[PDB]
Amino acid sequence: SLAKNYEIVVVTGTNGKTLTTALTVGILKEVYGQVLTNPSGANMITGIATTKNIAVLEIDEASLSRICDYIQPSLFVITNIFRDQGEIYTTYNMILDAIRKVPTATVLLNGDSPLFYKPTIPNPIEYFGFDLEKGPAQLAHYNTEGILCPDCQGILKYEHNTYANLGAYICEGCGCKRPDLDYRLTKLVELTNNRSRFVIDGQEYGIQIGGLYNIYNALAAVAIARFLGADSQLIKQGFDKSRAVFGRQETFHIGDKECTLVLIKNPVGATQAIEMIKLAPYPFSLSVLLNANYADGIDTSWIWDADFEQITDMDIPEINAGGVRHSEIARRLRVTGYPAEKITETSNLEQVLKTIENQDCKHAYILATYTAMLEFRELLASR
Amino acid sequence: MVYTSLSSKDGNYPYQLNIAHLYGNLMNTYGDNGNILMLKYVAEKLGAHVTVDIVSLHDDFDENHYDIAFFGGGQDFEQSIIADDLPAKKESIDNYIQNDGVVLAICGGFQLLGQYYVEASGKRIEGLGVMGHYTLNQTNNRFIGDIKIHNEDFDETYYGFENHQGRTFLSDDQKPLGQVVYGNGNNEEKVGEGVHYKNVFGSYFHGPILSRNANLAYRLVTTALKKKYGQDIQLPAYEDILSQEIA
Ligand SMILES: NC(=O)CC[C@H](N)C(=O)O
Repeated sequence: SLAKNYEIVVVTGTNGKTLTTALTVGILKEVYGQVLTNPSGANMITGIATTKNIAVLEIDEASLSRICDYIQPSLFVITNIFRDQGEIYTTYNMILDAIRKVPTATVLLNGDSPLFYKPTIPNPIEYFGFDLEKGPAQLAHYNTEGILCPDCQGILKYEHNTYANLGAYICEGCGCKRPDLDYRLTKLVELTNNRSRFVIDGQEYGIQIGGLYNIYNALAAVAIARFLGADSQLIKQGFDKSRAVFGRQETFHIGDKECTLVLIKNPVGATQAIEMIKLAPYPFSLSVLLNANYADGIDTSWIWDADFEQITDMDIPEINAGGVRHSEIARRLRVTGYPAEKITETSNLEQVLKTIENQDCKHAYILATYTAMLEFRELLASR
Repeated sequence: MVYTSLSSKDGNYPYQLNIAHLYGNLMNTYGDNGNILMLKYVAEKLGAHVTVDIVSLHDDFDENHYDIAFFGGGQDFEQSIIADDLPAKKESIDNYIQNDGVVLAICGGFQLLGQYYVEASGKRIEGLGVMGHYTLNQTNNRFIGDIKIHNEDFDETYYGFENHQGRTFLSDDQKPLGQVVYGNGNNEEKVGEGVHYKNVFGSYFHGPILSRNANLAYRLVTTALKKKYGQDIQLPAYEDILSQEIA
């Protein structure tokens, strides 16, 4: 009850599947023309999507095992596995159990994660990573999760660290370290608050969004095309056509001001946004809108693990502390050591819009949780 | 190797606090390492230059060097790795505790100061045993919810959110951090929550506990300062320095 007339690539992981998959398609269309994929998300009811040439499927961690009874993929790709609100190692071993069923497949993993290190599967493993200049080993920031060597059980250090627990890891007891990378991002060329340009296996690609976590999505896409023997020149040709999937920056002219609106979900995501806006070449007003609900995370405690302490080193004159949980976020912002006098706790979103409207500074960043952003996206005045 | 995770900028600070962030590397979950950031902040407002050291795996705890010791909650796996390391730190931490050293322990931290704790599966895991309490098994069920307690010795009320499988049972020589007003707290009996030994402050409160309860932040840091610099010292008033953080 299926068509196996297809070399088939499956793409799983906790974060960034749709992008990686959508990007991988656009690239491969410039090589094979017709590339078969599935829209949005998909579990076992992907036969509808399926009804010489190549297919790339976004699969859910859970559903994978089932399917791998039916289809017989050539490439498994795991972008990365992080936890949300002992749950990482079970969903890794869930995907790893599916992959046992298809011993002919190659597995393409994010080499930079320690979680992927000598997987207990017979399949041949291939790794992509940021192969950047190694400095002397340094620990990661103490709130970084998953830093135990997968052999020694001791604490890992980083010859260089991209973000989270990713980079050139090394245990100074076991000796365990990041394995040799098969698809290498060799140089981080540019990286601002708005763009990043980078070199992978000879070619420069760039994305018009910024924030460093997204580069790992591009890398995975490029690494897949390379596994399928695509010319680095054609990879770029189609990369560019399909780079829309990262999306533009969502900036708003508020009369005389230019305010940019940025989503925060979790500590790692928030920190990532903070390290992004740190790179802006101008002064700005920082507004942080914290709501608490299903979509935004029911417990606001997560902001205490986000590295807001970096704002003190930025060029920020005004801060606004808005959203339903305005009171908790203002306290968080204070505890950075940012001038308490300049943090303006703000009951109402209308008042935040106005204090920005009437600020003297010219640019304004607004970091907000999902719903806080939807509410604020009601600028039913002018957008 | 111990390392300095945080420190105050240089400035005119009468006092000097040294904070041991026990296993800050591994016990870092559910926002509870925000408690380190609250001590630092409060201590600076009472004229202390803070120096937070991560004393973690394979390291030694210098019982004579530190003034506050914080011990957060972590993931199950990480916590059982820590459990194996602990006997090296038992004599040190016991001396620290018994010489009236200030401690704030939370969730897994709190559990691990005691005799043992039993994982949800039923695995017994030995703790330091520098304290008398134990924590028992609860298969397929959690004490999740809002919670409010009252410590009759300080006439102080602490609020938080709790979410734990284990059921802690204090010993005869321990008082709880407070009596429950609503919520579960330590165990099925819904009487007591946390612990209060002698400058040890245990709890299962998320929040983190010191953000939500500035009054406990103030107590911990002043209790530490007065122990080091003598009870007679005069510190800025609770309402004067932490006015913005008071409901
Ligand atoms: N994380 C917590 O709040 C408590 C952790 C503790 N190990 C338990 O019994 O669940």
